[PDB]
This record gives sequence, structure tokens and C-alpha cells, in this order.
Amino acid sequence: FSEEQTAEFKEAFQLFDRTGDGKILYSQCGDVMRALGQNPTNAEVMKVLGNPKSDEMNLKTLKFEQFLPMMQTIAKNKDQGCFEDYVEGLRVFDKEGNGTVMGAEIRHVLVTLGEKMTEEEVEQLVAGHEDSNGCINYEELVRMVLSG
Amino acid sequence: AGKLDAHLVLEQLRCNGVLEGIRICRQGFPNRIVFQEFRQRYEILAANAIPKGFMDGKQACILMIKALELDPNLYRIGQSKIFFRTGVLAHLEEERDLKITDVIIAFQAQCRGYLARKAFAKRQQQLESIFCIQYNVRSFMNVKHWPWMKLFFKIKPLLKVTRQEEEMQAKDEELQRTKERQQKAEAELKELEQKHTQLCEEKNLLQEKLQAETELYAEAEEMRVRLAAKKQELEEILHEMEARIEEEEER
Amino acid sequence: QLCEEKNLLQEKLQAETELYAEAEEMRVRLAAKKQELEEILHEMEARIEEEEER
Amino acid sequence: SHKGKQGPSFSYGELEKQLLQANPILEAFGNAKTVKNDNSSRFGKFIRINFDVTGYIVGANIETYLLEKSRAIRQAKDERTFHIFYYLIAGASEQMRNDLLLEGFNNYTFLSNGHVPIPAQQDDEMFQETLEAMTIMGFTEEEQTSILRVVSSVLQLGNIVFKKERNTDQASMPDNTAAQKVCHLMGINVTDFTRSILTPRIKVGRDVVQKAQTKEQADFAIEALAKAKFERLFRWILTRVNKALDASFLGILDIAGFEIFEINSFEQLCINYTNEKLQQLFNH
Amino acid sequence: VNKALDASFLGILDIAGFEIFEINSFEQLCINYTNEKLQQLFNHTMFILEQEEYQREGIEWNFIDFGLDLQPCIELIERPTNPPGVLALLDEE
Amino acid sequence: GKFIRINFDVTGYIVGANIETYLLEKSRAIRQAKDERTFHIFYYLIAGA
Amino acid sequence: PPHIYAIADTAYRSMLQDREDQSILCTGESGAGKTENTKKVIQYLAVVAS
Repeated sequence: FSEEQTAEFKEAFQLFDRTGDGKILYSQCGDVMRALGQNPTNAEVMKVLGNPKSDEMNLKTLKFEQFLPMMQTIAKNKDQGCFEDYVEGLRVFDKEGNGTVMGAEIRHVLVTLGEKMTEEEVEQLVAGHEDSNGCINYEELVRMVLSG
Repeated sequence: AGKLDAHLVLEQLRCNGVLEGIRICRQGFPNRIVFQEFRQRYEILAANAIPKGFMDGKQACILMIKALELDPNLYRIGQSKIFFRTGVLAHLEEERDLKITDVIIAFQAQCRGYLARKAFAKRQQQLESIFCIQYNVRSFMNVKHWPWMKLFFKIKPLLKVTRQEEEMQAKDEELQRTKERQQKAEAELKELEQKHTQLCEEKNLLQEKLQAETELYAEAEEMRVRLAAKKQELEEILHEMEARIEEEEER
Repeated sequence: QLCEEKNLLQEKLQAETELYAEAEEMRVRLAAKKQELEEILHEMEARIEEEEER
Repeated sequence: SHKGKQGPSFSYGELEKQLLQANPILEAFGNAKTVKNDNSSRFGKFIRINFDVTGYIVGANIETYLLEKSRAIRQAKDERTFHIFYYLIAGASEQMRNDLLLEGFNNYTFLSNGHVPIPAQQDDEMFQETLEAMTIMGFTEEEQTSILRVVSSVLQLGNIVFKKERNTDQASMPDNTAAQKVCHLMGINVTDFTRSILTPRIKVGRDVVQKAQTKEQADFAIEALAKAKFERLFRWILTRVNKALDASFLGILDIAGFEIFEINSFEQLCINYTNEKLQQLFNH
Repeated sequence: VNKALDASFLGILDIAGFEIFEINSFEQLCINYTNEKLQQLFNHTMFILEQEEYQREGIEWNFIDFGLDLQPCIELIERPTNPPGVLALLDEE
Repeated sequence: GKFIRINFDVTGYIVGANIETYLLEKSRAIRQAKDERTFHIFYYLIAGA
Repeated sequence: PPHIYAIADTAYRSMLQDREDQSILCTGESGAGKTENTKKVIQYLAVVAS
């Protein structure tokens, strides 16, 4: 990570403390990595956190110098999703080859499989992509979260 | 309950066909799947069993059966469909679900990502806007107690405003009346403020004096009030109890 | 409001001890009332039970 | 009527401007090369022009007829599909090229005789001409890009395959890419599409007769689907055109002419029917 | 009830169970009839049918007689013309 | 006997329900055997009334 | 583990999977519980599929 960005990373990390010690609760790590344009899965984050425990995940803290070493470790990975397959999976919920899925079925799956999201999480996501018939076009929603 | 007659339950299992009902599950192949759906669902298991070119559904899928080195006793190839043995298809399903787990889950991630970078870059907007808000308040807290600033304050209104208003003949008259009223109000307000200040001072003095007898009295009063409240509650409870008792007696 | 507070303070001064005494008296009265109520309730309950049996 | 004020040199009114650019549009999705005419009108047409009392043009309707959209799937020997197709496969911009998954010629199976050329006509430019027209007419900048993907779509849906299955005997979807793409352009979904396309979760009479068709049926549908998805377009544009072009009216009738090739299908029957019809009118 | 409760359907069947008291009236006859009926269904779909398809697809399989049939006991009460059934007679008679 | 039928849409949700009732032994509505009763509702009514 | 709620879900899915209506037939002699087990199947599907 060129100092150019590393220099800015700090600007982002710093831009993450409600009080002021200059520490990111073991929890925040995830969002801070994300904010830095990272899409680490929920596991990829714990793995580099020593797999703590809920309780201590709200007590433990972080300092950029000890955080940076993780930002990268993640940064360099083996895979990533992509329209190609990403949508290929949602298209399996397309009731009748319409090319669209019901914002309720999409809202389900997303909160009942794998890294289960929250009712609100999905709400905030799909919200505004459902049509008159509450129909979402994955192809697009895919790109949205993606290219976005 | 807890009683279980051996033979009575032995016959039932006899006239119902249970055993036989099980022999075929072990004997035959209760699971079958057509050549297409098979090379469809579990191809992901043998990505290189079937060549890049096309091929006959059957044969083309018999390839991937060798690719899993499936025992020739679990399955039974037919005309249009394959007949498997119990559990053989379950395991096949498991594997496939494993072969794709990571990927699943996959999307959810990018969502937390997207869903994140955005809602953070949001708190960012309320921020210079924050600062503005931040500092801005602080001013006031400091200022509001400053002579000069109070002055500006009472005065800030007289600004603009007249001569025309005064002239207006009707308007002018109205303005004059308003001014007079305002002056009166101001005087009244000042008087009230003075009175309030005096009262406050008196109250403070009284409080000090009370702090010891006064303090004790206050404490006593508080205690009395609490006691009264408790008593009232107790009375209410008692009444309720009495009513309940009466009802019970009647019943 | 200030005037009211002042008046209260004055009374207490004449005051905290006096207030405390009054409170104590009130509490005692309340307690007595509560006891009476409880007794009445008990009696009522007994009567009700008897009635039910009958 | 004029805003006051050499060959084609002349500034026409505002509507007459469009009235002029209409026919060059329907000519795209509607005309195609045949053993009788490089740019044949593949559908009867009856244009109606409306005049006020002063004698000025004020409106214009267009009643389209028998659109032989059959050929949208399979073209006879030395014949072509609806111009627009070729126009697109070529006039497509590099960017938008992929945007609709517009592989080159002969990468699509709905184009029999691969890519056949038209004498004195350059499809390359032909695109812009019609593109240009569409704008003159009124189709929003994007309002067009769309009408184009829906075209590629009507072509991809042709790649989709269904190879028999000697095991079950219900051909399947051995390849995703095909419908994979297609379902994207449709704003719909794969899996669903697939099932629906292979296993019709139908509902006959008082029953949810869930069944699965045979390789063939698997196509007769994916085929007669795109084929009708097309017509759904023509009829659409036509009402988009007719939306701008709109006491007296002048009627101009351009029916399709007596045509009689090798395979004298149904189309040719109603066509040579009307032709016989009209003539009799003149006789009467 | 059915006025409020009203592509796919799930079917749940609660028939009355083989019952046999003192007075074995008509009711008990159709009841223990259905019971005999249903069972045979399980026998068909369980042994009969299953083996037919093994044949059809033509897989390496030999038949197996589980000896489970009650068709007979049904004819004795179901069948009409030809050897009449218990129900038959009681109908015309 | 009773055969309940539940109806689902394409998304997999319950939407309807039918009920095919059969051999209602209403005989017993007039005379019940030894140590047996009539249709619950009867007693319910004679009491819950 | 084997439980009625299981037979109910196994069917209710099987239906939505291979698209082909299903039946849950409770046999057993009188008293054996033909009914109860039905009330459950509805009980389950009333929440799991509603």
C-alpha cells in the first residue's frame, strides 16, 4: 500500500472514533475495511481478529499501526464474486424466467442463507428497486451493489 | 400411556406391511433421476469428465459417474433415467452444496460492503455540516452571557425602519401606539425580572437558614409524603382484596 | 414559582423539623388506615368464602 | 403549413418533418431482402393523413397489418431477416456492442444464410440513418438503446439449446451462457425462465397440471417466444410513431404484393388473398 | 367453513380407522371397507408400481413377490356386475 | 373421514383450502351405544348454553 | 430426528422442487392417532409456508 494511500488510510481510520483514544473497537474493523473499498466476508474478518467473542468484540480496540497490517492481509485474496456467477445464483429464484424476482423472495434468501443479513439491512438495500408489483431486476441490483 | 402390548403392536406391523415396506428400500433403488437433471445438478462435481463438445445425455453423464468412481451397486442406469440407492443422492447433494457454499454468502458480503461504504460516507455529510453546527453552538453559550451581546439583542429589533411609518397617517398612529405598548411591556418585564431576582435571593437565604432545622423539616415533609402515598396504595390494595374475598365467598 | 418555593421554604424553616413532624404524623395515620383496610379485607374474604361454601 | 419563409432542399413544417421520418423507421423492423426484392415491405400498410378546413396537414395515422414475423427465426434461401437485425449487428457501437451482447454475424442461429449483403445498400450506415430517424421521430435517447437490446435478445434466444435426453427423454439446458444472457436482457430470471422453459408449471382446466415438454417443445416455445416477442416490438414502435404523427383525410394504401415463392405458407395465403381482394375492389 | 378457507396442493387424509365394536352395522362396513381400500393403495404404490418402472426403464432387476394384496376382499364388497359385491346385492335387493 | 386440501401459489405460499368430508355416522345422533356419546356439540350445548 | 413436522416439510418442499402435488396419508387402526398427526401437519404448514 503506497504511502500515498497509507497516508489516507489513516484519514479513514481516524474518521471512525466516537470518543477519541484513536481506537477502533474490534467490531468496527469490518466497516473500516469496507469503507476503504474492501469487501471482506464475515469470516475473512474474524480470521484476522483471532476469532474473538461477541463480548470481547465490543471491548477490544485497535490502533492504525496494528490495523494496517490487517487491511493488506485482506486486500490480497484468492477470489471474489462477479456478475457472471453472482446473478447466476439469484436467477434461480426467478419464478418464471421473467428476469425479475419478488422483492420479498429476494428479501428472504438474503436473510436466511449463509452470512444471514438483517431485516433492516436488506430493506435498505433492495428498497427502491421493487416496481409496482414489488419486482426487482437482479441483473441490475447485482450491478448496483457491485459497480457501486 | 406407557403401556405397550408386544403382540398387538406386532400384528399391526404385520397387516400394515412395514417390513416389506422396508425390504424394497434396502433391496431396490427408491431414487431415480433423469439423465438431464443429473448431468445438470452434479456437473460441478466433475468439471472435466464431459468433454467441451456435446454428447448423448446418457453416455455423457455416465462419464461423470466414473468421475465420481461411484460404486456399481449404488446406482442402476436405465433408459432415460438413473436409479440410485438410498442415500447415494443425498451425499451427492451435500458435496455440491459445499462446492458452492463460499460463493453463496459471497454476494451477502459485497452487500455489507456496498451497504457500508455508503452509510459511512453519509455521517460524513452531517460532519463539515457538523463543525458548522459544532462551533456555532459553542459561540452562543459564551456570548449569551456578554453585556454587549445582550445589548445587541434587545437592540437588534429597532433596526431595519421608520419616518414613513410615523407619518402614516393611520400607519404612523398605529406605529406610535405600538411603540408605547412595547415600552410599557419592556418596563413591566424589567420590573418582573427585578422581582424574580429578589425572590430568588430570598429563597436562597431561606434554604440556607433551613439547612439545619429547615433541612430537617424538608426531609420530614418528603418522608411524610412518601408515607402518605404508601398508605394510599395499601388502602387501595386492601379494598381490592376485600372485594375479591367477597366475590370468592359468594362463589 | 419562586414565590411558592419561598413560601414552602419558610414553612419548613418555621421549618424542616416541622415538615418532618407533619410527614411522620401523616405516615402514622396512613399506616393505621392501611391496617384497618387490611383487617376489613380479611373479614370480607372470610365472609365470601363462607358464602361460597353455603 | 409553413413557419413563414433544389431537389430535397426545403425546410418543412415541424410535424411534416416527422411525417417524413416515419416510413424510414417502420422500414427497419418490417422490411427485408427477398428473392423478389432487396427491400421488401413485409407487411401491408395503410397511412392516413388528416387535413383541416383551410387545407393543411395536421395529423397522420398508420394501420399496419400482416407482419410476417415468422422469418424472424428462419429465413429462406438467399433471403434475410428484418433489416434492423443486420443494421444492429453492424451499426452497433463498440461500447453498446457488448451492452446487448452483440456477438458478430454467424454467431446467431436466427440468421439463415449467415450474413447476406444487400446491393447498393450499406447496413453500416443504414444504422445511423434509422438511428437518426428514430430521433427525428421522437424516441428518447435511451428510449432507443432499449429497443435495440430487445433486438439482440430476440436473437440470443436463438442460441439457447435443448439436446434430447435418452435417459429421461426431456432435453435439457446443458449450457447456461445462452439463456444466461437472454434472461438478463429481459430483466427477468434464469432458473425461473429455465424451469418454465423446460418444465411448464402450467395449470390446465381445474388442475395445476405440472409437466415437462420434449426437446422439440422446449424450442417450439423458446422459438415462438422470441418470434412473438418481436411482433410485440413492431406494434409498439408503430404506436410510438403514431403517437407523434397524431374534417378530411387522404388515404394511401401499401399492401404487400402478390408473392409466390417455393414454400407457399399461410402468410402467402392471406397476402395473395388481400391482393385478390383489393383487385376485385377495382373491378367493382 | 370451506367458504373462507377458499398451481399446487398438499393433500392430508384423515379417514376413520378400522373400528369393530359389538354391533357391526353398515357404517362399520364401509368404514372398514375404506380402511382395507387405502391399505391396498400403499401395497400398490409400494411394491407393485415400483417394480413396474424398474421393468419399464429396463434396469437389471428381477421381481419380488411381497405377497401383499387385498383386491379380493374388495371385490367381495366392491365389484358390481359379475360376481356381485356385498354392497351390490344390498342395493338391488 | 376427512381429506383436507391446501393450495399454494408459485412463490410457495398458502392461499387456499378445501375439505372433502365423507361417511358421517349421523346414525348415533338418535341412539348411542353403551358407554358412548353423541356428537360433542350436543353436550356442549346442553351445558355451555 | 424423525418427527411429524419433518414429513410435513419434506413434502411441502418436494412439491415446490419437482413441481408435483403431494399427499400425506395417515393410516393405522382406530385410535392410533390418525387425526392429531394431521392437525400438526397443518399447524406446521400454517407458519412455515404462510
